[PDB]
Amino acid sequence: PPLNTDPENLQLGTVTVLPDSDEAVCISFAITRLSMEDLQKVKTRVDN
Amino acid sequence: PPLNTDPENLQLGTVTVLPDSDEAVCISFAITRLSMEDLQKVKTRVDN
Amino acid sequence: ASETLNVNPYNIPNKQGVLKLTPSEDNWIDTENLEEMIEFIRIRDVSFEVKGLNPNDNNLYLLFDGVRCAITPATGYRKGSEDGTIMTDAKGTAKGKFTIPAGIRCGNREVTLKNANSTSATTYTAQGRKKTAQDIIIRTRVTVNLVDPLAQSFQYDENRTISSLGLYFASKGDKQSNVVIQIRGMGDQGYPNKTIYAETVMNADDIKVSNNASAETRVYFDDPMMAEGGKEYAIVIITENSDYTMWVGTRTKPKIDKPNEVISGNPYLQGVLFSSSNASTWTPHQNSDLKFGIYTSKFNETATIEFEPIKDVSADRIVLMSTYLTPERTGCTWEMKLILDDMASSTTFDQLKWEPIGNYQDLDVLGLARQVKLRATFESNRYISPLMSSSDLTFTTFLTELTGSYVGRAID
Amino acid sequence: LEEMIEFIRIRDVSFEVKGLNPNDNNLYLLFDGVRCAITPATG
Amino acid sequence: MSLTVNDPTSATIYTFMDGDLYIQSTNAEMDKINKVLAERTYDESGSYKVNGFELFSEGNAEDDDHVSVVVDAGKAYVKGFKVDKPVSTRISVPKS
Amino acid sequence: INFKGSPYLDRFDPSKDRTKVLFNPDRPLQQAELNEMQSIDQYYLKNLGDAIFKDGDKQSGLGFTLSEDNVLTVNPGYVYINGKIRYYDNDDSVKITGVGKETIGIKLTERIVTPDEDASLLDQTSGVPSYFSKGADRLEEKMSLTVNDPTSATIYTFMDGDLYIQSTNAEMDKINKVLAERTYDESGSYKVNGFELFSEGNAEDDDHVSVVVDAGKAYVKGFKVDKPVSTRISVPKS
Amino acid sequence: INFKGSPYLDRFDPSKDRTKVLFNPDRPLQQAELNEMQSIDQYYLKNLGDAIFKDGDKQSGLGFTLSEDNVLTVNPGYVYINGKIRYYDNDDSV
Amino acid sequence: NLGDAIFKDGDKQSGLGFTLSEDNVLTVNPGYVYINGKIRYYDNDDSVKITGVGKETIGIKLTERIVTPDEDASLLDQTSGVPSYFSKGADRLEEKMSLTVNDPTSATIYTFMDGDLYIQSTNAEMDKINKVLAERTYDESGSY
Repeated sequence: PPLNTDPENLQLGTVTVLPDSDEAVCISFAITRLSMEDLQKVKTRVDN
Repeated sequence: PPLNTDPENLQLGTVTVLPDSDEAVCISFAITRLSMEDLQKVKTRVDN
Repeated sequence: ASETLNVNPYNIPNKQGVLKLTPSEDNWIDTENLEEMIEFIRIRDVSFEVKGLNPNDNNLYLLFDGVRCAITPATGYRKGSEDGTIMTDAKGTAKGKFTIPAGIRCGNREVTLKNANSTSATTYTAQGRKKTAQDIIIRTRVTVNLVDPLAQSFQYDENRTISSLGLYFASKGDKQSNVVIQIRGMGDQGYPNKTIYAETVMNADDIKVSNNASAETRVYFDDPMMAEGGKEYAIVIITENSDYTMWVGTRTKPKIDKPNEVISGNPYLQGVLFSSSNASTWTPHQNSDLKFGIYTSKFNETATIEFEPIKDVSADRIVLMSTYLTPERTGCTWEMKLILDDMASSTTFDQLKWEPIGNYQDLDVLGLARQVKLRATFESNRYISPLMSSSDLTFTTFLTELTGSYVGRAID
Repeated sequence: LEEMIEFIRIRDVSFEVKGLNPNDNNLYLLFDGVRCAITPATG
Repeated sequence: MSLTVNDPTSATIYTFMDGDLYIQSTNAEMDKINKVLAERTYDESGSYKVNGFELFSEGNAEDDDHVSVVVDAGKAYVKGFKVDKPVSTRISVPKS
Repeated sequence: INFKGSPYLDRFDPSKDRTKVLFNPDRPLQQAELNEMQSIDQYYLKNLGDAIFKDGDKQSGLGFTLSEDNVLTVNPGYVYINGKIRYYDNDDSVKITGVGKETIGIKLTERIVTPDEDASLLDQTSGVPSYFSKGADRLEEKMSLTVNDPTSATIYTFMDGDLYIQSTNAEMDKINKVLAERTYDESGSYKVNGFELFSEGNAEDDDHVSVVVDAGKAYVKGFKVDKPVSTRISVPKS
Repeated sequence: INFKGSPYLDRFDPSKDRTKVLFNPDRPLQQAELNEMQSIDQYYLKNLGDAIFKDGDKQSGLGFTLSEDNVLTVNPGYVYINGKIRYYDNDDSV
Repeated sequence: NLGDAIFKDGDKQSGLGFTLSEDNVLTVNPGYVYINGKIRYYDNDDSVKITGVGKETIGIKLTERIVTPDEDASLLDQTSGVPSYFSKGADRLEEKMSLTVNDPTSATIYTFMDGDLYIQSTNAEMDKINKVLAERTYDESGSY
């Protein structure tokens, strides 16, 4: 799950390659600049 | 609205100069600076 | 000028021929089944030309948004040995049409007329709004190129719409190799950037030669390029071939016409020549420039864009989603003369007025149209005008249905 | 919100100007460019 | 030493467009550094608003075929470039 | 050189800071004075130029044409050396190895020049060697090229047959390194827009995810991040 | 004017990098050498200017009055011309 | 002409990192400077003392000479034996540097306030550049 240690490459999200297959899931912890993510959590709880 | 694209002149909206008159109205599709108007998209539905 | 210049003395290629899209853009709405971007680009056919490929270059397939399409050749052209592909003429010219695939997400897309023998690419464009959602859907694309070419930094000092250059050659190659002129910006090498600002293909058919730098070889682009003021552009003078030998001027040299007489430093110190064995080994000529002139659209201060009507329009609603830039000191008024299916028989555009319409916003007919004669009026200045694509262009219309329930879903 | 004041008051404002033309004339006071009314202090 | 005009191959100290000096670029560095910074500022934040500039009105009782538009003061690096416009705004535009 | 010794008599002293020679008429000619009057100025020149540049600082002309066997041609042009600018009128082209670094750099090549070698310098105002013709000799030092001598006037280094670095005009690159890093000092590893982590099967290679991605633009390390493309990159199925 | 002509003769060569003049003792002299000595210095001097400037690079003083008939009167100052920075000698208003 | 378009008198160039003292001697450490049209290697050891109160400016002063073959056996002719006819030809200009305190004529190379070297102009470039950048980081948006 998303807490990662590369300084050169960015913690966007996950592509999460499936069993026998290819596909994405990220219902998980995460990090973002100025937390635009948190600022979106506020908008999201205003959608709630 | 004349939907001007002058690459110096930024989209504020319209001063709708009134009939037989002079003044303003702004209900529009028109979008201002980088959608930071988001702050008020949020605060409006909170205020409802 | 003080001497010729062989444009690729390395004499080394990189085989990008030059593709054109017709249409090059879309405006549309789609029952593909927020007030979103236009989801998938509707599956639509684009006609094309490509130039300066191999002589009778063969199996040239096409990839749109980098997805494999099928070409149909235009006349003058065969299929490849492969099909969904073209074989050129001897200049590496090919022309035809192909279909924009399904699953092509809204936005700009890279169209890729190629085989291994030559590449070519250029961008299609597609952006605006639907009034009802489903899915947002975008994938985008990107465009650049390289050679062993000549290049020349040159500025413009005020904003002017370049219509063409003018240049002079000492000698030229064959009819099927070419110079391509690109125009580009500048990088922090001090050399050109890699960006395609403008492009044009120029074989020995296209090039004029003189012993005294006077054969006025005119570099016309397909649309113009706007050379802003206060800025160095560069010409990139793409070729595989040395035998395109232009006429440069250089620091304190005998001038070719009248060699008793000798040059400045750079002939045009508001510019810099370059030559490169990879489009990066660039010779910094703080000594030299092309002999050249440059020309712009000396626009008149307004225009009429008198459209042929849309007819049996039969739509109670309307949209403008045309597209253009109006620069500063320009304007793009948009109008119709609406004959209606609501209207009587003698009603004619002559009786109608230039009724204006707003872009990127809905509008009503309140009962059915039947002909829309249209005009956009431009307003302009001496050197610059609005620029509207004939495929950025929609005056869209709609009919509404007479019944269509909100059936809510079943409720436990 | 908690906010500054909707109006500056109609306060009386004395003034001095210097460095116009010798005995220059018709000198209108233009508060915010808007023509207001001078008390000419005679002399 | 001597002067010439309309010889561009002369040691061209200036050009005077329409008898304007065509420009006035008269520093070697601060000008060139602004041709970095305010330029990046356009690149990342073009013709945009930080604040103000909004679209109310006032009537032109001075020229009463016109509006005398009161529109707000305001700021941005507008066109990438250092904008604050503080003004007694009452601009003449036609009436409808 | 000990030009102080006759025939050349050259008495100049930079470290006295001698700055003119101050003569008398009716003269028998102790010509140290001339050798010296030239060299006087050339030291202050040297001082003033070497504040601006390193030996091998490239000015104009000076593109390159690396051959396939790896004789580096450098395209002729103006280059700085040791007080002064000199023209590399040579195309003098050197075998680089094409592996690791390659310290490309010049020697200015000393030759002393009598008119006795050079009859073009013997008195063409009368009978040619006609006696006046031994007025003076010269030094001459045309530039010549070297590689992996780092003590030569080093113009370039080539890495693995690349030119190792390509910001030719370079003073704006200090500014760039600075601004991109200011786009990092506040913060600078960010998605400005795009890039997010979707999926799509590679089916051509039906053994990978052909990861579907849109455009994005950004800064990372505060350096400009800009990949606008319709993307499908293979990583293996799980 | 060319000091390669007689009697001045100037047999200097910048393309060789002729670098220094090595004058010879108590000397009946080809004044032929002498133009060619300043010629040697003039190359390196010229190089250290012309690799760096443009002719008409202003360096001091040159603000202006346009005389309003259109006689431009630049208020004088320093300038580059080939090889060297020099005071521009005049306004020379035209 | 070319020096003055680039440099100003008293532009230091190398060395010079003070041998300042409690005695308020600054032995201005040998190094290059621009003075009177020319870059000049300063190679003296002249120790001048300051007071340690108020503004004090340290500056170099150059002084000129004519010097003659009477003073200089070096100006006595290698066409010849030294001590003879022919030999006593031309004299020489020379221009040498000296250290001075508060002299407005001197090319000022350090300035002091209450014994502080309160100045330190450590760059011509990145100094002048950040005097744009962190300052813009105050300005039309900033300062926080």
